[PDB]
Amino acid sequence: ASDASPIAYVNLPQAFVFNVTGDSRDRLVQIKAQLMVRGAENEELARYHSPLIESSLLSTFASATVDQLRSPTGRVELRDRASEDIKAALNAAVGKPVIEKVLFTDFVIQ
Amino acid sequence: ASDASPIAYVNLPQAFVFNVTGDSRDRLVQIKAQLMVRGAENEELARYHSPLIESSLLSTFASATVDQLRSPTGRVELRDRASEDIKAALNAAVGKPVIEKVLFTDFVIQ
Repeated sequence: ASDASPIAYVNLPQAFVFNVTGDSRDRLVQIKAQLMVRGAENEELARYHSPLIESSLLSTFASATVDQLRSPTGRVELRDRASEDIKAALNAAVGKPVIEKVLFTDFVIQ
Repeated sequence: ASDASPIAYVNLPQAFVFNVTGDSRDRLVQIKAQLMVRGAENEELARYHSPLIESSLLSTFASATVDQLRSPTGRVELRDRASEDIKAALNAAVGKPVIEKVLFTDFVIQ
C-alpha cells in the first residue's frame, strides 16, 4: 500500500561503450543502464549474476546498427531486446527470468 | 483535498542530453528537469523510483522530432507527453501517478 511495493532498482555503475559500424562511420555509443526487479529474491539474484547480465547487454548492443539506433522504432526494439535477452540468459543459467526490464538512463552516440 | 497537500520539488540533477535528427538536421539537445509533486509520500516515491522516471524521460525525448523542438506548440506537447509517460510508468509500477508534472528549467538545441 504505502510500504509494500516489491519494486527495486539494481544499479549497473559502469556505462556500456561499444562500436557500432555503418556505411560511413564506426561510431562509439555510451549507454548507462539500471535493472528493474520485483522482490528481494530477484534483487539478490540480479546483483549476484551481474557479470552474466553485463555480458548479455554487451552482446545485444554490439549487434545494433547505426540506423537502428537512429530510428525511434529501432530504439524501442533494442530496449525490449536487451531485456528479453537478459531474461533468456538467466532462465538458461538459473531457471528464472529475474528482471522486469532494463532501464536506460543515458544514451550518447559520439 | 489531496491535491491541496503541499507542493515540493524533486531535483533531477543530471541534465538530459540526447540526439535528434530528420528532414532538417542532426544535432544535440540538452534538457534540465525537475519534478513537481504534492505531499511527503509522493516525494519519497518520486525519489525512490528515480531510475524509472529518468528512463521514462529519456524514452520520451528519444522519440521527438527536430521539427517538434523548433515549434513552440511542439515544446508544450513534449512537456505534456513527458509528464504523462512518467505517470503511466509509475501507475504501472506502483499503481499511482506520483508526480504532478515535470518541469523543464533549461531547454536548448545545440
